[PDB]
This record gives sequence, C-alpha cells and structure tokens, in this order.
Amino acid sequence: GTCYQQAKLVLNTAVPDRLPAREREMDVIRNFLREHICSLYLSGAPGTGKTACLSRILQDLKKELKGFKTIMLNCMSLRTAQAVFPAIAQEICDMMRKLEKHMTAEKGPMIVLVLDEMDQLDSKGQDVLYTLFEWPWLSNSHLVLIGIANTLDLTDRILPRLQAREKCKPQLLNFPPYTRNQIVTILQDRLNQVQFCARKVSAVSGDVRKALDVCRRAIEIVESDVKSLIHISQVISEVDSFPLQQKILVCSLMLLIRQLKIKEVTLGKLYEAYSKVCRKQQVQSECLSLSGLLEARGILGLKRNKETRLTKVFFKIEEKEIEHALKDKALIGNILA
Amino acid sequence: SVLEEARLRLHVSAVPESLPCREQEFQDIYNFVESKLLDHTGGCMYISGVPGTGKTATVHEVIRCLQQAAQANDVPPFQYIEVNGMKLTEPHQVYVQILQKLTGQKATANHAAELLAKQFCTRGSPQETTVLLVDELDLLWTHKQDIMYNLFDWPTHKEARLVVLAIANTMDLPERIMMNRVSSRLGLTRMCFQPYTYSQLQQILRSRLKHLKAFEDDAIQLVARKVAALSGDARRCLDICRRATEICEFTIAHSMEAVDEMFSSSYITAIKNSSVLEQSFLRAILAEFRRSGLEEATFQQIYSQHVALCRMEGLPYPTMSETMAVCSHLGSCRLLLVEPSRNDLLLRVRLNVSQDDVLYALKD
Amino acid sequence: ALKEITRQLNLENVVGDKVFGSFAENLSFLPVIFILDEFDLFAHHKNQTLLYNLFDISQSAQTPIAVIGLTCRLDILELLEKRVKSRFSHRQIHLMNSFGFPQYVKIFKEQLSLPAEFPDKVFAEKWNENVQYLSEDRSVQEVLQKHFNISKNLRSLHMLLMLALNRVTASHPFMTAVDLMEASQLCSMDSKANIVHGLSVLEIC
Ligand SMILES: Nc1ncnc2c1ncn2[C@@H]1O[C@H](COP(=O)(O)OP(=O)(O)OP(O)(O)=S)[C@@H](O)[C@H]1O
Ligand SMILES: [Mg+2]
Repeated sequence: GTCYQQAKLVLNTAVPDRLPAREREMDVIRNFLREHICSLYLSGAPGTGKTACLSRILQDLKKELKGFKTIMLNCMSLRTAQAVFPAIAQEICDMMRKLEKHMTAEKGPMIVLVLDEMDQLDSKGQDVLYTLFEWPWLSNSHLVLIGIANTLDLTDRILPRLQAREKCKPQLLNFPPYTRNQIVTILQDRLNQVQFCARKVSAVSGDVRKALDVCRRAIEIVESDVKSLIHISQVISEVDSFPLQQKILVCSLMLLIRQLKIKEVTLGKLYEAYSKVCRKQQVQSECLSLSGLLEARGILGLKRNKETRLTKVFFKIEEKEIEHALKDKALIGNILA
Repeated sequence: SVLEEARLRLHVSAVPESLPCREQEFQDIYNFVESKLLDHTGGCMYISGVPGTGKTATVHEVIRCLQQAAQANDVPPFQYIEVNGMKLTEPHQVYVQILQKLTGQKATANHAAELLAKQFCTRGSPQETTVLLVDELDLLWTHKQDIMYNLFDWPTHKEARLVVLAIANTMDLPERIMMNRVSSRLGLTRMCFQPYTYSQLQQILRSRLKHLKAFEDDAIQLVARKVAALSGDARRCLDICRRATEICEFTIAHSMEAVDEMFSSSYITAIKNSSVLEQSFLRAILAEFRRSGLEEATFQQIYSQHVALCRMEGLPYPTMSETMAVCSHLGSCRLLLVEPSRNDLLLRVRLNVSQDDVLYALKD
Repeated sequence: ALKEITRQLNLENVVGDKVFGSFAENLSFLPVIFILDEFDLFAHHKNQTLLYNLFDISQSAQTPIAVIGLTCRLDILELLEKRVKSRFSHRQIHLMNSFGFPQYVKIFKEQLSLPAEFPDKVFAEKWNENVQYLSEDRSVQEVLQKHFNISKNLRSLHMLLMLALNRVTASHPFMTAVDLMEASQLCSMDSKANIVHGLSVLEIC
C-alpha cells in the first residue's frame, strides 16, 4: 500500500529538484543571466514548466552568486495593470519617478525582476508595457527584466515600436512542447525505484502535468481495485438512462433537421413536432425544461436570445454516434416509421 | 395518525442518515479527500450534476463522516469552510466571507484578497488542513475570471493545504467557460452524477416509509415511473407523494391527480373560461393567420376580421376602444405578445401558445 | 427590499443602522409569513437573489416560513431560473370568473343590497325591494349583458355602480333604469371620435 502512496506523492505537480529534457533552455537562460550579472522574454505553452525552471535557475544563481536582488511578482494577484507600479516599489523599499530614480542610481546592486504571466499586464494603450520595456535602456540602467508568457503574439501585437527602434529589442526564447522521449525520460526520472500515455499526451497537448494526472488516476484505480495499458487508456477515454421524453424530443429534432435541412430550429416548431410524434406513439414549459436539461448534459447547444421562441437549438454529435448511442432499434424504427 | 407520520417522513428537509443509493460515489469521494487528508497535500475536484441528485446532501454526509472520524483521533484535525455562490450580493465579497470564516477580520474586497493571497502563498504557522466547499460555481463567473482562477489555482501551491470541491450543474463549464491553464487543473477529475433510475427512486421511497403501510405498491411504482419518464428528480416525487397523501385525506387516482395538477399547463382551461368577445377575437386572429400564413399580423386586419365575425354572429358593432381594451387584457396574462404603450393601430400580434392547442380549446 | 425587511422586523437595532451591504446578520439569525404583491417584478432582478434565498430558507430546516405570491401573468413558471423552479413547491391557485350571466345578475343584486346592521329597517327593506324590482327590468338586464360581454371583472362593475350611485339625490332616493342607462353610456364612449369632433375646419381638410 505504501508503494502506491509514494508513487502518487512523487508524481505530484509540485516543482521537483531537477527538470530533465530542458537542459538547452536552462543553459541559455543561465548564460544570459551570467552575462548580464558579471531583457528576456520566455514564451511557452501551458505545462512547459517555465515557471519551475526559472525558479530553479534563480535559486541556483542565488546560491552560487551574490550581489543581486531578485523580485518575483505574479500578474494575476493584481486587479489592475497599473497596480504593478506600487507592487514593485513595495518590494524595493510620482511613484514611477521614484522607481526610476531608485533604478538609475550610479551605485546599487543589480535588480532581476520577473513578472509571471506577462500577458495579464495589457493596457488600453499598452503604456505600462512600453515603459517597462524602455526602463532597461535608460541612462545608468542596471535592470535585467524577464517576462514569462503563454501568448506567442506579445512581441508581435503589443510591441511595434520596439521593432521600430533597434536598441530596444529584447531576446526571445520559446519553449517547445515535450516530446514522447522527453516525457518518458521525465517519468522514469520520477520513478527510480508509459510509452503509450506519453505518445497520447505528446500528440494531444504535450503537457507533462496532464501525463502526471493520467498516471496518478491510473494508480488510484489500480489501488482501488486491489483494495476491493488498460488503466491508462480507460482513464483517457473516460475524459477524452435518458428520460423517454428527452429521447422523443431529440428524435423529433433529428427528424426536423433532416427534413427542413436548417441548422437551427425554433422552439415552437420543435414542440409542434414533439406533440405530433407523441400523438403518433400515443404518449410548453416541460419542453423548455427538457431542452435546458439536455443542454446541461452537453448533448445540445442553445443560443439564448432572452426569449422562449428566440432561443435556438443545435446539435453537437455526429449522426452515426447518435444512432450507436441508442441501444434499441425498435424505437428507432417506430419513430422513423 | 399514520397519514401524519407518512407526511412527516416524506418532508424534504427530513434528511436520512445514509442511503446506499449513491454509496459507490460516496466511497469514491470518501477516498479522495481521505488521501488528501493523510498526505497533508491539497487538491481540487469538480462535480457536475443536474439538480435533485442529492449532491449537497452527499457532500454534507461525507463532511459529517470526516468530522466524526476526526473526533475519533483517526484523521488530523481540519478546518471546514462552506460558501454558497448564489447567497452573495457580489462576487468579490466571497473573499471577505472566506476570510471572516478563518480569522474573523473585516476588510475590503481587494484587501481581503491580498491577505488571503499572503496567507496561502507565504510559509506561515502550521495550520490545520483547510477543506473549502463552494456551491453554485457557475454564478461566480466574471469577464476577467480572476476569482475562479484564484480559487482553482491556490490549492496547487504546496503551502496552501487546501482541498476544494466545486459543485455545479453544467459539465461543460471547465471547457467552454474555463480558460486553458485552469481547465487542465480541474481536468481528469470530473465526477458526474447520473439521475436516479426508477429502481433507485423506488428504493428511496421504500426507505422513507419503512415499517409503515400507508401506500400501495402500484401507486408508488407508478409515481416512480412517471418521475423517471419526466425528470428523474426526488424533490418532485416527494411533492407528489405529499399531495397524494393530502388528497387521500379528503389509490393511484390520488397520485394521478397530483401529477397532472402539478405538471400540466393551465392555458387550455384559461382559454375555455374566457369571455365571448375574447373567443371572437381569437377566432378572428386564427382566420387572419390562415388567410395570410404569417405569424405576425397588424391590429388593423385583426380588427377588420373581428368586425366581419361580429357581423356574421349578429353581435352589436364594437368600438375600437373596446377591442383595444380586450387586447390589453389578453396581453396582460401573457396569452399574446404586443407593445400597445405607444402604437395603437399598428401593433404586431403573436400567439404565445401553439395553434393546435387553441384549436383543441376552441372546438369544444 | 432588504431595508424594508429589516425595518418591518424591527431588527435594525440588532442588525445596525449603516448602509453596510452585509446581510448575514439576518441570514444567520433566520414563524414569519411573507406576502409578495406583483411577484412577477421580482423575477426581473439581476440574479433573483431574494427569491432564491426565500425558497432556500423555506426548504431549510431552521425556521418555518410561508411564501405567498400573486401574479397576473400565466407564464410565471418560465420567468424563474431552473434552481428556484426546482426548489419552488408547485402549489398554484387559479382565480377565474367561472360563472354565468345569471350568477353575474345575482352578484349585482347582492352588491347593491344594504347590510342588516343599518339603523332604519323599513327603509332598508324598501331599498331591497327596489333593487329586487330593478333586477328584472329588461333595460337593466341589457346594460348588464353589454358589460358582461365586455368584461367579467368585478372592478368595472364596482366602478359602474359607483357612477350610477353618484346620481342619487334627496329628490330621487331610489335609482332608476334610466340612471343605469346613462351611466353605461357615459362609461362606453370613444375618445378618438371626441378628439376629431373637437377640431377645426382646416384640420378636417
Ligand atoms: N442519497 C440520497 N438518497 C435519497 N434521497 C436523497 C439523497 N440525497 C439527497 N436526497 C434528497 O434529494 C434532495 C435533493 O438533494 P440536494 O443535494 O439538495 O439537491 P442538489 O443535487 O444539491 O441540487 P440543488 O439544485 O443544489 S438543490 C434532498 O433534499 C433530499 O430530500
Ligand atoms: Mg444543492
């Protein structure tokens, strides 16, 4: 039992001591920082561990080098973009002038400011980002600024002026998604005491966190079965009885979309078809409630236009999958005929 | 009396101690937090289900079991906080509601959020594991999605010691409402509660009325079958049983009366009990619609058809004001659709009910 | 609404006087009956918070609360959200004027009948005989038939009776069918024709 618990604990989302398969990016960041201690923009997909690797390398530099002050800040913690200005000042001690005068000092330790999730610092005129990027290139500047983002167009959409002036272009580094071999290496690094899951994770999103969750859930199911390839595929397929009136309603809507060919059907015509089908088989608030319940299950989508009749209905499932979801052909034939 | 006892047992607020109808789900939940309580590590789970599936009751029963286990010094002590989304005047105010629950301090929304962030991000004094329950998640939405992001991201931190369970009705919420990083955080941890089968409903009803012989098996079976064929909800089943008891105070006929009185629409009888002039107006509208085929008609053509029908029927010539008053009275009870506040002779009229229902009401 | 609820319950001393938005003072503390006139307007609020809280405390096991709503719309069920609709006990009463024309005549006869507590008894008996006689007059029945065809609502009947009684003086202690005819004529004139009649030659051209 302790083996399963330890395997679950090791495979958590907490930042580990070592992050393999990312040695190239870590080396690039280390060389950049060591050159600028004796403007960086990291862009990457979610789950690439950019925050974890940057924290690890910053801790390593703190351990090995002295004479610099490192300031972390998360943009999500700020309700307003402008609120970045005080939060920085509170970490070092009109306010922007005080920041500049404290940053342009002739004598002073280097400052390494990192703002996680840079994309949240957007402004109606992008002024804050412009000032932040123009700070390192002022007179007597001692700033090494690092910006982490998931968006790939921050250097494109937000900063045309920095492309206009050659001196103010930062150095960009992108984090490619983890490949299957890299995921396998990380997984075997976690368990020093698989390929199929790594392949699916790489093909879908390449998110190491998703693979960790998949293997954690597989371990959970295995330990539950014991206490009482198959597990991994089972969990992934799991993530990646209907009321009779709802069956009649969805069959009527399918008949309507097959008949009149329109993509979206008004609720009144749907109710009329439902009543006709019920009369055929001898079986408006109830109809709308059933439509809402079907929307809850994710079978049907509703464009809500603030009125009962104006709310439009559409499907989300292929016809063949709809037919095969039904376990009885007698009802199918009866409704068709 | 036996009927009084049955009424008392069938009340909604009379929660049972434990019904194994959801035990499986219970067991699953009974593992998850338990592990999160034994490893001193936080977690997050999203549970989506249609209303009336007993999600709140199941969560409360699990919390009761965990509290009882903690009182028996088998689980390390923990602090439980429960918040309801729809019981809050403003979204951001939840930051206060949590804070005052854990420290009792009064602060503004921004300051409360800052203090909560500081407490959950900084290595403070070792506190008991925090079990946070949030109800009606979809009502905490914001165009900036900051509150939801923080709620589902804070337990990720090791120092948080936070376990969060998000109860909601829509299973699509983490995909089409939740952004990418937070979607994967709740991903692979979605519990879906299916509606009760008629067997489950019958078991629940039998458990409600154990050792009590007041209802026949046929009536209970028919009530459960009807509920399964309509919505599969326990609340309306209990309401139908209560109404059937009330009628029996005055067989399957009682349950049939309850179900067809508390579910059926009253449009037909309201039309039937309408006045003669209103009936003539409706007939004129139907005739004009048949002549034209459109679902919108101006008030002038309707008035002309009404005048023709009155002449055919021999009724006295009606004035425009009387017709407009009748139209306003009909529109007040939402039988039609009109905006007669400013326009008088150029009013678009739409039927609020199906034409065949009108025909079946007017044929008699 | 919260301010009115607090003030009517005389808990402002307990809750507090300032404009503070916290309402958990009542909510935590919360047999009291609620009456809600024009219930449809509450459904148009931003989140239906008050209705949801009332239904929740009704379904809760803390204190007994009885909720009574009044509505003119027949579609009050669809104006509610799914949650409150599920928590709403489907108890409906319908008030329709389900009675025939003779019953309307009986209602008219009874409404204009003096009570038994009036001081003068012979005058009351004469008044009752007079209204009984006026009941079967065919002009009065024609007026009642016209108004009954127009609308069965008792409010219009009360208005018509009030206007008829306005023309009751000392010289005419007891009403007349011609008085009811005059009242019916006064109640049933079209404004558009009057406005057109009040114009000038150039406007007519
Ligand atoms: N395990 C159970 N077996 C039988 N009946 C149950 C069970 N759990 C709850 N119920 C009943 O079903 C009702 C609905 O339970 P709730 O949890 O309040 O509904 P819900 O699923 O939370 O949906 P809402 O919209 O939040 S009320 C309860 O009030 C009980 O009367
Ligand atoms: Mg609930």
